[PDB]
Amino acid sequence: MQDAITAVINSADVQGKYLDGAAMDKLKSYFASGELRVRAASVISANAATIVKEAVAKSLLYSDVTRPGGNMYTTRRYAACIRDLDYYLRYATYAMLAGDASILDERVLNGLKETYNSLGVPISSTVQAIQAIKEVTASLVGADAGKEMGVYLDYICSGLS
Amino acid sequence: MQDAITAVINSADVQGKYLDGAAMDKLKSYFASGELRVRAASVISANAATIVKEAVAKSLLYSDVTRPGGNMYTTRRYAACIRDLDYYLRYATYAMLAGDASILDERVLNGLKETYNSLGVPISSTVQAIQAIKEVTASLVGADAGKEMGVYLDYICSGLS
Amino acid sequence: MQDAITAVINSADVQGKYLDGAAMDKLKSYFASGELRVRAASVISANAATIVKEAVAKSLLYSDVTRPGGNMYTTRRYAACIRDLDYYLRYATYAMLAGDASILDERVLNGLKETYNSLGVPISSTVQAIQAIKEVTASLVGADAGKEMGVYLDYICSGLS
Amino acid sequence: MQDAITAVINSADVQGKYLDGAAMDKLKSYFASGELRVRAASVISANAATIVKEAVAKSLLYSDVTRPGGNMYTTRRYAACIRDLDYYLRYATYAMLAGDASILDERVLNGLKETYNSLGVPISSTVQAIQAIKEVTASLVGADAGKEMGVYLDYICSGLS
Amino acid sequence: WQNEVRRFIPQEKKLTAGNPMNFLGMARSINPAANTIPKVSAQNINIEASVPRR
Amino acid sequence: WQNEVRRFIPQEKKLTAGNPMNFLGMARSINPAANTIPKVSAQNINIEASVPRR
Amino acid sequence: MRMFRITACVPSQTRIRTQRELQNTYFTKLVPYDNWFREQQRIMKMGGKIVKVELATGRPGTNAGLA
Amino acid sequence: SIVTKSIVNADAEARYLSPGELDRIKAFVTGGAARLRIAETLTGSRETIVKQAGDRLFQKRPDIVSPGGNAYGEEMTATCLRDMDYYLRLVTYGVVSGDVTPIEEIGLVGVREMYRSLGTPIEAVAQSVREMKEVASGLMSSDDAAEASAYFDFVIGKMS
Amino acid sequence: SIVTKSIVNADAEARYLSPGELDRIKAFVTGGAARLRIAETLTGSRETIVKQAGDRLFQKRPDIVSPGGNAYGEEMTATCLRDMDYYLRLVTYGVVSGDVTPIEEIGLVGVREMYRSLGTPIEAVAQSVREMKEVASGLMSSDDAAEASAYFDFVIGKMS
Amino acid sequence: SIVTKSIVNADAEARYLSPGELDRIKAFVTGGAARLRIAETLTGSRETIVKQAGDRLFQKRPDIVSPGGNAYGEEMTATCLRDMDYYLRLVTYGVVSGDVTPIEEIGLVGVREMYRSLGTPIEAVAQSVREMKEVASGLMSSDDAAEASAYFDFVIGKMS
Amino acid sequence: SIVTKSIVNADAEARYLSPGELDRIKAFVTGGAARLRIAETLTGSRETIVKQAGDRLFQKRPDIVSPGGNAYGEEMTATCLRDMDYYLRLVTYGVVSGDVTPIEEIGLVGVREMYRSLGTPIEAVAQSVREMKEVASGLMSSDDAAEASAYFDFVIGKMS
Amino acid sequence: SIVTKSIVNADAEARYLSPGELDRIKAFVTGGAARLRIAETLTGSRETIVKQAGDRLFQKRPDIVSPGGNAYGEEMTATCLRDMDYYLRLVTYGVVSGDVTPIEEIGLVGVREMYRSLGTPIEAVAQSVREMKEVASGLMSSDDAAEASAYFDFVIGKMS
Ligand SMILES: *[C@@H](C)[C@H]1/C(=C/c2[nH]c(/C=C3N=C(/C=C4\NC(=O)C(CC)=C4C)C(C)=C\3CCC(=O)O)c(CCC(=O)O)c2C)NC(=O)[C@@H]1C
Ligand SMILES: *[C@@H](C)[C@H]1/C(=C/c2[nH]c(/C=C3N=C(/C=C4\NC(=O)C(CC)=C4C)C(C)=C\3CCC(=O)O)c(CCC(=O)O)c2C)NC(=O)[C@@H]1C
Ligand SMILES: *[C@H](C)[C@H]1/C(=C/c2[nH]c(/C=C3N=C(/C=C4\NC(=O)C(CC)=C4C)C(C)=C\3CCC(=O)O)c(CCC(=O)O)c2C)NC(=O)[C@@H]1C
Ligand SMILES: *[C@H](C)[C@H]1/C(=C/c2[nH]c(/C=C3N=C(/C=C4\NC(=O)C(CC)=C4C)C(C)=C\3CCC(=O)O)c(CCC(=O)O)c2C)NC(=O)[C@@H]1C
Ligand SMILES: *[C@H](C)[C@H]1/C(=C/c2[nH]c(/C=C3N=C(/C=C4\NC(=O)C(CC)=C4C)C(C)=C\3CCC(=O)O)c(CCC(=O)O)c2C)NC(=O)[C@@H]1C
Ligand SMILES: *[C@H](C)[C@H]1/C(=C/c2[nH]c(/C=C3N=C(/C=C4\NC(=O)C(CC)=C4C)C(C)=C\3CCC(=O)O)c(CCC(=O)O)c2C)NC(=O)[C@@H]1C
Ligand SMILES: *[C@H](C)[C@H]1/C(=C/c2[nH]c(/C=C3N=C(/C=C4\NC(=O)C(CC)=C4C)C(C)=C\3CCC(=O)O)c(CCC(=O)O)c2C)NC(=O)[C@@H]1C
Ligand SMILES: *[C@H](C)[C@H]1/C(=C/c2[nH]c(/C=C3N=C(/C=C4\NC(=O)C(CC)=C4C)C(C)=C\3CCC(=O)O)c(CCC(=O)O)c2C)NC(=O)[C@@H]1C
Ligand SMILES: CC1=C(/C=C/C(C)=C/C=C/C(C)=C/C=C/C=C(C)/C=C/C=C(C)/C=C/C2=C(C)C(=O)CCC2(C)C)C(C)(C)CCC1=O
Ligand SMILES: CC1=C(/C=C/C(C)=C/C=C/C(C)=C/C=C/C=C(C)/C=C/C=C(C)/C=C/C2=C(C)C(=O)CCC2(C)C)C(C)(C)CCC1=O
Repeated sequence: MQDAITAVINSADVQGKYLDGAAMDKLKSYFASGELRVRAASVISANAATIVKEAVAKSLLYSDVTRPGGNMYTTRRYAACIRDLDYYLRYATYAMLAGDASILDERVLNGLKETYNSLGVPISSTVQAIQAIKEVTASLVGADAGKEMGVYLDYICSGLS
Repeated sequence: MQDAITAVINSADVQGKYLDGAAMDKLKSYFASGELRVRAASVISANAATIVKEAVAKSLLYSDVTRPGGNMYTTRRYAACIRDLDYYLRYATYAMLAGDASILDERVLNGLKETYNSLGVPISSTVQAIQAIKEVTASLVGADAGKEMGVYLDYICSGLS
Repeated sequence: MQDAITAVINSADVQGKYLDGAAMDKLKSYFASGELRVRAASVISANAATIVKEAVAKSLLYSDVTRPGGNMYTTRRYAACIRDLDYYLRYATYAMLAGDASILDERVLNGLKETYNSLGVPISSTVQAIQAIKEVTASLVGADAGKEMGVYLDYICSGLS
Repeated sequence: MQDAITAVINSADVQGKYLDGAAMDKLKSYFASGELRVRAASVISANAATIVKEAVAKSLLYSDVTRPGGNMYTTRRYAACIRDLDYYLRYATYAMLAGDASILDERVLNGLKETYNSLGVPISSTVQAIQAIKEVTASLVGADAGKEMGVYLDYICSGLS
Repeated sequence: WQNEVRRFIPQEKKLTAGNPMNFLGMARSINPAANTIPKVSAQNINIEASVPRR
Repeated sequence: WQNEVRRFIPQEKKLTAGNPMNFLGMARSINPAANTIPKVSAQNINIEASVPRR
Repeated sequence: MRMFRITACVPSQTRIRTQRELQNTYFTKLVPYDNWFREQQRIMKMGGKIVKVELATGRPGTNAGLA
Repeated sequence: SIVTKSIVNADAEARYLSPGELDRIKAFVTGGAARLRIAETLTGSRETIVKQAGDRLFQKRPDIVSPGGNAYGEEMTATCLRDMDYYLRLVTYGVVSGDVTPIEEIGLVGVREMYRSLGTPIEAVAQSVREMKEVASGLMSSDDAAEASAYFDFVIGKMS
Repeated sequence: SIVTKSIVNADAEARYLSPGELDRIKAFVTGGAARLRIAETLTGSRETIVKQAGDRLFQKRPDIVSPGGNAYGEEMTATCLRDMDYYLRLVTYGVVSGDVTPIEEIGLVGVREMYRSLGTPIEAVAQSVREMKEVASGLMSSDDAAEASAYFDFVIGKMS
Repeated sequence: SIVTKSIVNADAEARYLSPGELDRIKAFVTGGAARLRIAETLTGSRETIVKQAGDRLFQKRPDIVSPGGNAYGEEMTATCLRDMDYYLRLVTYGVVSGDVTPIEEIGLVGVREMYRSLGTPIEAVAQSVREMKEVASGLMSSDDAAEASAYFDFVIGKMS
Repeated sequence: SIVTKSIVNADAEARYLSPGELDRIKAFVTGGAARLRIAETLTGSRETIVKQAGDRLFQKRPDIVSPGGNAYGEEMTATCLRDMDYYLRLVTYGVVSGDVTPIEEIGLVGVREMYRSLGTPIEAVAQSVREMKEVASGLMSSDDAAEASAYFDFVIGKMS
Repeated sequence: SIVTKSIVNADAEARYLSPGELDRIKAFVTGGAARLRIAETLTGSRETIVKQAGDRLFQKRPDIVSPGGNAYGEEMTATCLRDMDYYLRLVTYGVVSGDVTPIEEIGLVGVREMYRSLGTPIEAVAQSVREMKEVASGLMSSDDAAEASAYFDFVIGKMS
């Protein structure tokens, strides 16, 4: 995977040059953002279970999926969705802390589409749950940390879409 | 897989017949090839690293392929393409000593184009890699043995190309 | 395909928001650049026929590409090469008028890379040819207009990269 | 279109009979003429642009036909005149090789008098250009070939006139 | 007693098919007669009868 | 009446970071100290004690 | 190649077009012989009327020498 | 004629004939004497070639002249023999012309529809023209046999 | 004329010449005095402009006036001066009209076929028209020179 | 290759090879010995043929090497002679194939774009290949020179 | 980098980054100014750092340039300078990133295969990187010397 | 020994030795006299061949004995002579065995790690064993050259 610090390194090394003023400025910008990134990651890790709980409550619970026959039925499947939402949140936090959404398409988005197609998972329902998680985290971590988390979660959703 | 001897055997056996005169004469032809093929195999096995070394040194080495941006860059991909050339040389030697290309398209051509496209490997650059391998082998195996080396390596390129 | 103005309008429409201060500042920037873009367009349509001449002369003449065996030998190949350079020049001028890379994504770079790969034409030599036409157009269109032309040409190279 | 062969074949078949003596004699005459036909065709094809070039130079250039007011003024009208002369020469060659003017009025004489009269083309100037083609072709091919081309050119001028 | 100095610049490249090298010397044998510098005024040509009136 | 006689050779491709051409003069700047030809023949060495034994 | 020339007036019976249409309403065109039957049938189907037609190219009644 | 095909193919490219077409015309005008000799030989004995071919077809396809047959009856057999003579004349036309354009333009375009209207087993007609080819080859020189049989056989294949 | 181009473009979509074009025709008719003045400026000094235009062209490309070239003889160079005068008049027509449609309708459609039938190196024609443009820019008063540069440059582009 | 566009023409019509095309292939294969002889005679005499053709081209039209010309450079003359070699190889390939397929499909399609990009006059190279034809007919047997000059006429006219 | 390393380590256990990882990233991002300045310092002396690095290496192991060595002439010594600049750039990448993994991604995976297929003594390469470390620490502050020496030392260890 | 290899393969397949294996050991046992002759010749002339091949290796690669190389110092060149003696004895062992198992497991498996620990340029040892090959071929008969060269080629390829 790639982050904001090694993204500049790869970008400079593809042409083989050293780190010039532009690369230096990009690194300083990432280091400036690192404060908010670390604070947001710590806060999200502290409240991951509650965040996924609230996102499930306002986006999936008491609907057709949770009713019998639905894909939320068969409590093993409900735990599978809880685990999937936890995975999405944790990998979004990874991408936000890294500063680049390359881990998302390398450890999350890789093969997810046909995974859900074979399992018959509601892709739009999962997308809606992801925006619910985005809204919940944005209301708990602030405006800018929520900004970055929403950016990476929306990248995940667009990969899903 | 199958070679010329196995080719005549299964060609006779599919019709459920013994060795007719046609199979008799192609077996005579393959036996006449005989010591030449095995001597070429031994000479190839002697300086086995040398063919790939000077093949890299002639075409791929010292170019935009091996420079930054090119797929040759970094030590990992350099060693990876060296391993690829080693596969190609060993399997060309196997096909030569067998006299048939069934080993190549049963062990190389199956999915190799698509597996390079997945890694985005330059098909053309590999093409002149095996090309340079052709004369590097011909300079050590002679003309006729070098000619058949060229034929089999051209088959490898065509399957890859 | 959308220009800078239509790109801003579509971006505002995506959020369902009016043109805020960033919208007007970007619009005024494009309006200021319109004078330079129009004059550069006139200058480049002035010499679109001749400019590609020295663009290819200092890039793809008397080299391995033009000779037999090269992918630019034969009148069809040379004609298609000069026509491809003409297409790149014309469409980059189109983008410079529009001031957006949207046209290149769908009308130039869309399907061009694998088209060249199937054709077997040297993509790297095309990259150097587009760089050469970059300096050639910068010579006639000026520095600032030259930079605007060069950014689009480098975008074409990166897409073809 | 009827040539020296298909004309005889149709004349025989309309009466529903085989090749009689007169058809024998006329087919023999055409067969004898065929050698000179092919030779003159090669002669005309060798210098196909030439005869029209000196014909226009000697009968059309530097006159009121091409001066302001003449129908051959302007590049579009000049190119149209040149294309018409090339068409006339090519169809004269075709009628030469066929031995009959049936194609001559089947392809190039289809309403051309009406077309030129509607467009206001000078019939006298067209006939003069046709004659200028005539002596150039006669000089380039020979005496009898020149005469047999002149008969078809006279067919052209009569159809136009 | 020496080492073939490893060349990464492809020096000593034979003139292959496509190179006009193989004609340069023979062009030297041809030695084309370049026409002299024309001395045309292009300033005193009264263009009213110098243009043909055919 | 200056004329541009364009030569045979293709325009020399611009040097890149990967190519050691930009280091080539640096090598001549280095001028590394080579080594004389070692004058040993190995015939007068006898492998019973000339080999280390410690 | 034994072509017909046809003048015909085919009107529009389903849509009211706001662009100029004399070019495709009343027209004289050269139709090949092998395509004349199909063109006539199609023009008849669309309500068009074949105002006039004549063998512009070729000679009628020729058994051979048609191409 | 072959020349008509040459100008047709050239005008399709809007250009003078290629060296191949001019070579074709030269060879055809040179060999026109032999081609006309072959045509005269076929024409002179035509009532014999058509006759023997019709008889041979009658042995090979007795159903044609069997009761209930399309050619059953003296008049229907005469009509079939007239068809045979027509197609022999068309083959002579093709031989003199140098190509198979007159053959198609006269007796090969829409022949299936015509014989469907007449209800004829066109395969038997192809067998009949094969018999005509054999009879013509029997009474004609071996070298001329190839040229005559080429056109006879094109007729057979298009009508087969 | 810009009016004719606007009419044709509006007819392409069956519109009523939307105000975004009507203001342009209004500005053209208002400012036509400057274009007319440029017209007299180019008309009066046409002889000199074409003359040193040919001088510069020959200095950069003496092939045409050379004995091997197309313009040799002092009558063919007369023809080049005549053609340059024609294209100068065409550029005047374009500048007075307001657009490039008269230029295409007069001396740009089929020009390649015109100069291929004459052996003219049309690239040399483009160079000569460029030098005419430079001479006009020297004679024209800056912004008027820039305005006429549109027509001269369009002739350059279509000529090559 | 005669057979290649013969088969292409047959496939375009969805039909087998006609008797005329078959006979043309017959004559081509039977007379291929002369074509191979001409291939050898052109390959062997390449240097003298190109030398005399280029010299007579230069002496007829010095403007190609005159000041400001596209071949003023000493290297430009050798590049032109390389073009001469290329077209000579194309003519050899075409005479070998018995057909003008390889000439058009190697060095004719888009040559006008070639020369507009590089500025070389088309008429000049047409005259050069005319000189090639003249010298080749000088060095070649009369009957063989007939076909060689026919193919040279094809290339000169089509490229003219 | 260090962030990538922490993310990978957390992903291995399928958990969020621990407070130790978080405040390590905290300290790294806070102190990144010094790391970027040291990377700038190493970049600036690149030409000289390579220069005396290679000089000291050759004086220490002349066999690599001596008769029989991998880099005999100025050409192969230039190639050594090229690789030398490669690994200087790698050390700079490590310093800016703060973690050795990009070096592993670039110039440490399969390096033994590289320098066995090339015949280069990898021990000499290690000595050259050690000369990197010595001279670079000579031309920078002691604490900054240790900060860069971490990555130079890691490259040295991966060498041997 | 090939007998051990055949037994190992048969035991892996859990089958008695196939006719191919039986013929293999039969040919080996019948031809053991030649292998013993090769072993005796190598043992008798070992001291001269090793010295000559070491001299030729020095002539190819003088840097190995230059002041700073692994072989520099008479101790460190006598150790090369002893290593070449060891490899020659291993080749002699393999010649009398019929397979390369003793070569593989006495000096081949793990040779790279040993020569990395000692710093020896393994490619130099490959050149040295090559020189041993030419020396043995020179001193030994033509027909046995193939047999000895097979083992030398195997050792070179594996240890290269
Ligand atoms: C009171 C007796 C206890 C209690 C129950 C309780 N449950 C919910 C909500 C849900 N219960 C389920 C359970 C299942 N779904 C299944 O598919 C299966 C069988 C395969 C089970 C057992 C689910 C999925 C939900 C939420 C979704 C939905 O209701 O459709 C609630 C309400 C929770 C809320 O916040 O809305 C309650 C009260 N809770 C207790 O404390 C008692 C022990
Ligand atoms: C001399 C009297 C004629 C002439 C020659 C001329 N040619 C060039 C340059 C080129 N010509 C070619 C030609 C071909 N490429 C092909 O693939 C084929 C065969 C299939 C041909 C015939 C090419 C590729 C070039 C460019 C590179 C090269 O030289 O090989 C020049 C140079 C012109 C310039 O400005 O570069 C010249 C002078 N020019 C004439 O005017 C005469 C007709
Ligand atoms: C110099 C003191 C030592 C030495 C080095 C040496 N290297 C080469 C050639 C190459 N080195 C590389 C290495 C890399 N390329 C990459 O992209 C990467 C990561 C960025 C690495 C590590 C390559 C690819 C080459 C091949 C040529 C090329 O760069 O394209 C040589 C020359 C080899 C030859 O024979 O040409 C040398 C001398 N060798 C020593 O003995 C010194 C200890
Ligand atoms: C070398 C000739 C060219 C080149 C290639 C290149 N290959 C890879 C990576 C792989 N190549 C293979 C090869 C094979 N897989 C098969 O099944 C067969 C038949 C046995 C072959 C030959 C494989 C397996 C890999 C991936 C696994 C691995 O690394 O061992 C790379 C690296 C791709 C990357 O970094 O993702 C490259 C560069 N590159 C050149 O420049 C040569 C022209
Ligand atoms: C010139 C810099 C290089 C080069 C060119 C070259 N291209 C082709 C063929 C094609 N090029 C294109 C590309 C486009 N067509 C479009 O309409 C557009 C949209 C913007 C693009 C970019 C296509 C589609 C083709 C294939 C069809 C064609 O024949 O044109 C060729 C010939 C390929 C062949 O097999 O004949 C060539 C030679 N070649 C080089 O070596 C230069 C680096
Ligand atoms: C001169 C720098 C270049 C050149 C030109 C050239 N042209 C001619 C002859 C004619 N050109 C035309 C046609 C036009 N000229 C125009 O300006 C326009 C206005 C739209 C048109 C249509 C005509 C009519 C002629 C004369 C023929 C005729 O009377 O119909 C020549 C002389 C040709 C001749 O054979 O006399 C020349 C030299 N040629 C070059 O080489 C220069 C690059
Ligand atoms: C030149 C020798 C004389 C001349 C010619 C001239 N012709 C036109 C216009 C047309 N000419 C034709 C004729 C044909 N078109 C064909 O396709 C063929 C058969 C293959 C022929 C014979 C046609 C159809 C037109 C009108 C359509 C078109 O543009 O092609 C013009 C232009 C008239 C105008 O008003 O534009 C001219 C000048 N004029 C002379 O004075 C010469 C004697
Ligand atoms: C109305 C007051 C009078 C009338 C009109 C009428 N016209 C049609 C049909 C057509 N009218 C035209 C005319 C034009 N089309 C154009 O593009 C232009 C040039 C800009 C003109 C002048 C055409 C072409 C048609 C036929 C095609 C079409 O309509 O698309 C009709 C309909 C006739 C019918 O039965 O289809 C009518 C009624 N009729 C009156 O009685 C009024 C006096
Ligand atoms: C095979 C074949 C066919 C042909 C088949 C054929 C050959 C068919 C032909 C069949 C024939 C020969 C039919 C004739 C029938 C005669 C009748 C009914 C007359 C009766 C007379 C009467 C009642 C008069 C009685 C009387 C009256 C009352 C008087 O007043 C007093 C006296 C008198 C006796 C005159 C087809 C055509 C079908 C197909 C092709 C094909 O191959
Ligand atoms: C090439 C090569 C190498 C080998 C390299 C070599 C050969 C290295 C060897 C280098 C040598 C021979 C160094 C000599 C050092 C002697 C010193 C410092 C003694 C000073 C004495 C003093 C000051 C005494 C003064 C005095 C005092 C004070 C008194 O009291 C009074 C008198 C007295 C004089 C005694 C390597 C091994 C590195 C690698 C492999 C390889 O091949």
